[PDB]
Amino acid sequence: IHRKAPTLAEQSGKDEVLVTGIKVIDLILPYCKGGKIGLFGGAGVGKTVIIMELINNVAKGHGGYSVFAGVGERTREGTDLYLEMMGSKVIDLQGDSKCVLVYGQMNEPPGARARVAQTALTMAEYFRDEAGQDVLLFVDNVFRFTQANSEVSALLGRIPAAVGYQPTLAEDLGMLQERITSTVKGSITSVQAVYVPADDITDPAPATTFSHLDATTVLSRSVAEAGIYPAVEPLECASRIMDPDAIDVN
Amino acid sequence: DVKQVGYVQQIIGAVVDVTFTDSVPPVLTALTVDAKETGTLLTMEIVQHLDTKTARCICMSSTDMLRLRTPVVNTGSQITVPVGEATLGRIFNVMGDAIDQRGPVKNKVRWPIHRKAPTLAEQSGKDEVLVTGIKVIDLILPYCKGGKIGLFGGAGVGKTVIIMELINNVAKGHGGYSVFAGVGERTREGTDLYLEMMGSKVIDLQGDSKCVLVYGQMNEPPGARARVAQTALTMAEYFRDEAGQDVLLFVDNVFRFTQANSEVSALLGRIPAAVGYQPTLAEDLGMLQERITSTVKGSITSVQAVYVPADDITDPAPATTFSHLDATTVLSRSVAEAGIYPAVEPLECASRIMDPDAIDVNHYNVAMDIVEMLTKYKELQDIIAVLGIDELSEEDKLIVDRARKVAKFMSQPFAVAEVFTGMKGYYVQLEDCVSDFGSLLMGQCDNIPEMAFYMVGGLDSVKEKAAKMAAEAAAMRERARKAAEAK
Amino acid sequence: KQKIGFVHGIDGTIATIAPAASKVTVPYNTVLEIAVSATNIANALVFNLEKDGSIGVILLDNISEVRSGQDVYATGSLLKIPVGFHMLGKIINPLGKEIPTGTKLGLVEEMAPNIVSRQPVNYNLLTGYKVIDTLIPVGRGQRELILGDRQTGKTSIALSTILNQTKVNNEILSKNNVLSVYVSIGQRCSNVARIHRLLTEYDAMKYCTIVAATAADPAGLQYLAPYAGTTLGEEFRNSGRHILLVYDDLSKQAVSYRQISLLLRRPPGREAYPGDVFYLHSRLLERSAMMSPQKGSGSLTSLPIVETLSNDVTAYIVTNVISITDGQIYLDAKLFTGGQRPAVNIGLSVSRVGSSAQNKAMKKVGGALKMLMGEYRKMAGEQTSGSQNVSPVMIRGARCLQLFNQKGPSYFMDAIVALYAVTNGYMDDVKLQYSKFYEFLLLNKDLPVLYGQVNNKYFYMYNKNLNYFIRYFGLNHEILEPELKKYIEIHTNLFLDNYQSRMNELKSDEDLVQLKNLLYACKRTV
Amino acid sequence: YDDLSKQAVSYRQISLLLRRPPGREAYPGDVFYLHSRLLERSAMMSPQKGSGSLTSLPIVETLSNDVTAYIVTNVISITDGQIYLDAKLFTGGQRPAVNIGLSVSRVGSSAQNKAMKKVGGALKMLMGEYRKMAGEQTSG
Amino acid sequence: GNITGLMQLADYTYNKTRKELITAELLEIIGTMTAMHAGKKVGLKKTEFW
Amino acid sequence: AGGKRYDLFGYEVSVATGPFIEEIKKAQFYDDAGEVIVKMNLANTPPDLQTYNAVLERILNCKSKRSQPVKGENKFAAMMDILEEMDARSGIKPNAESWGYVLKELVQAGDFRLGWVCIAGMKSLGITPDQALVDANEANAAKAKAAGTDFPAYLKKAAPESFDTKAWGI
Ligand SMILES: Nc1ncnc2c1ncn2[C@@H]1O[C@H](COP(=O)(O)OP(=O)(O)OP(=O)(O)O)[C@@H](O)[C@H]1O
Ligand SMILES: Nc1ncnc2c1ncn2[C@@H]1O[C@H](COP(=O)(O)OP(=O)(O)O)[C@@H](O)[C@H]1O
Ligand SMILES: COCCOCCOCCOc1ccc(C(C)(C)CC(C)(C)C)cc1
Ligand SMILES: [Mg+2]
Ligand SMILES: [Mg+2]
Repeated sequence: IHRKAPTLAEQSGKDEVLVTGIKVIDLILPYCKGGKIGLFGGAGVGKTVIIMELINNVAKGHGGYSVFAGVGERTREGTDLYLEMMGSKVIDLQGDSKCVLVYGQMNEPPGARARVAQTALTMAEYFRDEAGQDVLLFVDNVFRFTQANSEVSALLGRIPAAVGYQPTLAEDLGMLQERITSTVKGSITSVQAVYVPADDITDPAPATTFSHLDATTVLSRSVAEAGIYPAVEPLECASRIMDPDAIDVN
Repeated sequence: DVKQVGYVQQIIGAVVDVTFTDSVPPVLTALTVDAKETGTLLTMEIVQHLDTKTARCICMSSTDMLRLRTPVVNTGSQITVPVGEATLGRIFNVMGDAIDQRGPVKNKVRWPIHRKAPTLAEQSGKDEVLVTGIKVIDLILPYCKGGKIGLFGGAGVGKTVIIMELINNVAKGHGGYSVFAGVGERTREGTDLYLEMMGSKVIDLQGDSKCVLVYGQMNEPPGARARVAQTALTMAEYFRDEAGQDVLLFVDNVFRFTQANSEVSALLGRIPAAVGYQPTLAEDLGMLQERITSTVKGSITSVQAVYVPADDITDPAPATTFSHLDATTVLSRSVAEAGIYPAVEPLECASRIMDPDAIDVNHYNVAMDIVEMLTKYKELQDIIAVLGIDELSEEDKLIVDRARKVAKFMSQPFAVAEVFTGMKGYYVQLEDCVSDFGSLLMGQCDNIPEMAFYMVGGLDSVKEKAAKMAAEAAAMRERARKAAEAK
Repeated sequence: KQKIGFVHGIDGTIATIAPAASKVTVPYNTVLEIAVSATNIANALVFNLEKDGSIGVILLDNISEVRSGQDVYATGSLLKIPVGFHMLGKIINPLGKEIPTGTKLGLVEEMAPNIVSRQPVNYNLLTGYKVIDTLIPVGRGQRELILGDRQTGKTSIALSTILNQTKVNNEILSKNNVLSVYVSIGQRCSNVARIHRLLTEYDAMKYCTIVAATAADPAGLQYLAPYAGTTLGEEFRNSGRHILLVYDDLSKQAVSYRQISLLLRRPPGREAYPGDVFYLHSRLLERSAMMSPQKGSGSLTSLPIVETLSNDVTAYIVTNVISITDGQIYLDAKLFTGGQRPAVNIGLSVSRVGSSAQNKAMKKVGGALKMLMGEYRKMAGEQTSGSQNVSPVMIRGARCLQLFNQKGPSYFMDAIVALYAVTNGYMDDVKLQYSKFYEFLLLNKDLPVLYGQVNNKYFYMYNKNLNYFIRYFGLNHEILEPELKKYIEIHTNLFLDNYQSRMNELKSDEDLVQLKNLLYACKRTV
Repeated sequence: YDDLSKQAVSYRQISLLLRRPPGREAYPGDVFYLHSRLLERSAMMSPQKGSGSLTSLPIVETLSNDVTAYIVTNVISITDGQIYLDAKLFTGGQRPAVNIGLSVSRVGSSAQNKAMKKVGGALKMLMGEYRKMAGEQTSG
Repeated sequence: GNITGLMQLADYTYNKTRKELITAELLEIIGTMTAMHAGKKVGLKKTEFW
Repeated sequence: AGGKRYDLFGYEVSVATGPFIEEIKKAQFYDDAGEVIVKMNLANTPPDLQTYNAVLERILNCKSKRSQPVKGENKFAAMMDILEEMDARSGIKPNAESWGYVLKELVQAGDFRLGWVCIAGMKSLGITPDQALVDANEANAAKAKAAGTDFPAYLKKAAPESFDTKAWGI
């Protein structure tokens, strides 16, 4: 379940755009194939719905494979997603499927809710390295992975850092973020969700997750309450492959 | 007689613990280990007893490459620092080891660093005045002897030139030396100030210097930076007591002295009370300040730079500093860009000795009348920007003229920068200055124009510049008339 | 090899050691080679000692391969890395290990020079940006912070300051060539790959090395990346060379130091940091200096980057680095979004080195821009959103902000003349839209050379060896002044006649988009 | 007592050096008992005990005209009154800078001599009217 | 004048809340360190008493 | 013989720059000469005007900067950086014996425009430039005016009338 991150020689950054069909994303945050995406947002903003829509749009047309990792997700949203993939026949048991679903939910303990994303990467890096296919890696969400180890560091006896997080937060997150990366063998176009409690950007877990992504999509209560969905603030969010040369000049 | 020796038993950052075999030495007692082990000399002061044979000691240098159970020699006392005439024109660290490379220092005696404060009998309750010679200071903010002053200035406000002029004036008027203490000083500003003290000849290497320098730099640990101001004050108490004179003590940011003491208390493990400042804030500050007092035998005044984090005065470190200060020399970029130098804003400044019970009556009434005048002038300037000067009555424009004359007369030259800018400097007395401002307030010198008061000192001196200006204008008229009549 | 003890327990990256029966003394900051296997070795470092006998240790490699009971050998020597001119071309690891891609040893922690081993700053370091090189100039030996929120241009500024030094250091001698050391702490390995590919694309790595401590790396390796970079800069200082040193970033170095100190049970403080994290960054930044002519006159400049959150500056680390650094640069997202890139805030940005770094041709220019922008704010702030203001101050300021907007660096010759025109009013009749196309025609093209106006003996904008006369004599000098005025006047008249007439006549649909794209391409290439 | 805020700071030093659990504004929690031990010893004794006295005028420092400080309200919760000097007025010339609105004497009416009681009543009414007529116009 | 009168109070309560949230986080961290000190045991201290 | 020299901080400074000048003149490439100034600084024996002029002599007489070639090499920027180092950092001013090398270099390179700047700078500072080099500069100028080398070709090419990013070649 644990393996070393890809070496700098093994890694590979290819500037290739992904067409989501969504109208905010296709202009402001043009998602890069083989890159990393993050849906920062509080509770009740639509990050899970955006994940469901991106699955609906990309995974059908995606000839490769897909993996979804529920980490502290609700079990009702897990049921709804499984029944949706069954109705769409993405999961075709009698036929052939192309979607792994791993689930450690709010009911599960912290040692599970922390060790789910690594299971999903054991599933994904096989399809990347060995099969050479392209992979989609949806994660809902990184904050439950964070607080699962925050709930345990105190029992371990590690002295707590500021706002109530573990001292090894940055290292623990980096050990996952660096494993999440395309290589010469294949490309994981990962998507991650993040919970920003109290809509406080100064929270160190978002502050450390900013650097480790390529498309930092952000959702806001102020745009959500105005009746606008997806409640993206284009001024508060900006991507990496938003360059003059990678995309069209117009 | 022999000397005591101990053995290290643990090293955690600056903290080190030293087992002994006899009675533990007192607190703040110095413990030296030879330079052969670490590569450089190394001193540690006892802070905190742990048992009948252990002695926690804070370290002032880097304890790298220090093995365990190394022998450690007890100095027999606390940190003895040099003192004397030989100290002048030099730089010394906390331990008195010169860092300016300029050879050894030929001192006679060597005093300890944590001297107790003067007793109540040694004090002198009589609040006196230090004749600075800078009319801007003397009128509104009389520097009290044995008192504390705050100095609020960032970059490009003449802070350096002000403190240099203060050193010069106290060196020539009261015949007293001075001392600077750079606690956590940027080493670039240390070079830019040590070379300015050669270009200004306040430190005449081939002559008689005036100020002592003590630089505890940011690259030094907090156990040193916290004990820098004590070093500079041990330098100053020799001149106070033995030489029997007045002394200045310039202190780079008290914010960084407080931060350094917070770091010391953190390393010691003391629970931070507030935002992160030590719990022993007022104690550690008062042990310093209560030694900075006037006496029957001399005086040490202390000008202290203060950084205000987030511009909040309510923070306990500023509030405790203000509870000890006596005057506040605020500096503003606005008047500096408007040409006024020294860039003091008297209305937002303030002082404590402003009371005729302390000072003479005329100096107080004159200063309060100037403050009233400048307040009314601020109001009328806020009215002129709205309505216009033509809206004002004949009585208002008279005081608007006199206030402009006063503000231009505050602009003073400097003997420090006399070589740089070329213009002479003027050491103006106190009573003459009071008579000048009393004339300018009673209106008996109003015919003089405004610009004549710009960058001068004294009413008896400005009149020569006024005559020079009148002669120049008359010569330009006599030139233009004949240049037009010849053609 | 003779050991000191055996591992007793580990807490992720942290380890602890229990000494053998043969009690042997161990120094405080030496290296410990742990024999995880028969061949592989896990380097480490001593970080504290204890009364009962134990050693808290930071592990720098092969953490997963550590198990209790292993042997632990000692070096008896501080940490040290390879050093010399045989490293400028290659990415590395803060242990000196060269990282792949698809003798002399130096100590990581040395004492900084004293005042007598230094010199006041006198020479400039050209970032290539008009913003920086005019109003908050960067000198050599002048450590200067870069603040701002996420995705503002911090790394782009620190990387264009490197790209500018490729055109120059090739030309000039190898004594005055400021080289550079980028240092990535906790950044993504693909960001490091893109930096590698970019500097290789522009041949900027011949004068620029990189120190890499990624997020997957140990906290102690992120802790010692900037020390490795500084140690590389120190041989250049002692050899008289000039050298730059970037940190992206220190907030992660401080998170790593927090992790280390809390796991080794050091007493915490504000933001859960220990007390001596100010002293930690003072151990690093104070090693930057402008050395003395008795010390080779070398220099180490520093551009530490520090990310803020919601534009906070009351934070502890930000307060500390501002208290340490010799000035600052402050980027803003409200301006980054408003088409202002680099999105400085000139009032909060400060350079205590005002003029001693600037050149003779630069003092007048930057002093005019100060005496223009200090008024431009008092005027622009009071005017409405909709008022039309026809004044030389507002005009020159708006055109100057347009010139300040540019992707990538700018040659010195290019940077001066375009601003001289503004400060002296030549760039007033042009429009606010066409300022960068005006600049593109001024610098790259030559309108009077095309349209026959050749009444200028020497002054033309194609040679690019003229800035070495501008830096020395200055444009205010009498021989350069009239030729400059004539070239600018003729270029302005040719522009306002030929181009500014055709522009306003383009009242179509696709022509306006083709022109908007032209201007926003001129903004990039210029 | 000049002053109780620095007495509480000294006891805070002693508490934090003893690692006692802090509370609001870094203070342990028994600083109220600390001050009540001191200010309950002040009293007007009974004729059964000699009718002696111990009057106590403690001094406490505010911050930016903030009577909502923890120590300030702990001591207002003990003392028999309040005299509030304002830095706004001290800067605006009035000295002593007493604010009559924020100042009060809860018991001293019984002790005030009638000659002074009547004058105080008249001026209290006069200033209650002045405070309102001075603010309602607001230079209108 | 009114806007300034509100702005000073807003800055004051802002800094008050800042300092109180800092003190609170500090006392949380010190509470946890103290609880861990309580969790850790004392040793034996065996030595010759005779 | 040599007058006294003092550091910033007042320390005595050496003047015996003799052997370093021969150490510069023996430098086969004009970057090993600049690598002697480092040792002169580290020996508390800074370079003199004659030393800088020996360095400029070798910058002129040597063939290349190092053994292997270098991209974007230029002798002129090297010389002018030495001159800005002499003037701005240290304070020493160049002389006719220095502008002589600078002008011979601009004549050899043929950059007649910078040559005319050097003549107008020697004539602004009050120096008499050699008329041999003035004649050679005017000869190269007339040569380039005859052969159209007065300006390059890419500037004489007509400008695009279309406002296309491709037409302008951005
Ligand atoms: N002058 C400019 N013109 C146009 N785009 C720019 C300019 N400066 C920066 N950018 C864009 O800003 C984006 C981010 O730049 P950069 O990585 O320097 O920001 P950052 O704050 O360092 O990011 P991070 O916070 O991840 O380190 C890049 O895509 C770059 O193209
Ligand atoms: N276009 C829309 N109209 C109405 N509601 C919407 C729209 N888009 C999203 N939502 C709302 O978002 C809500 C919260 O969704 P959820 O995915 O749980 O948020 P999060 O992912 O932050 O937990 C749903 O109740 C849904 O009503
Ligand atoms: C009558 O005697 C008075 C003596 O008082 C001496 C001590 O004065 C304390 C100084 O008080 C202040 C008040 C305000 C400030 C300001 C608001 C100007 C500081 C600022 C702008 C940095 C926040 C500074 C110091
Ligand atoms: Mg959701
Ligand atoms: Mg960046």
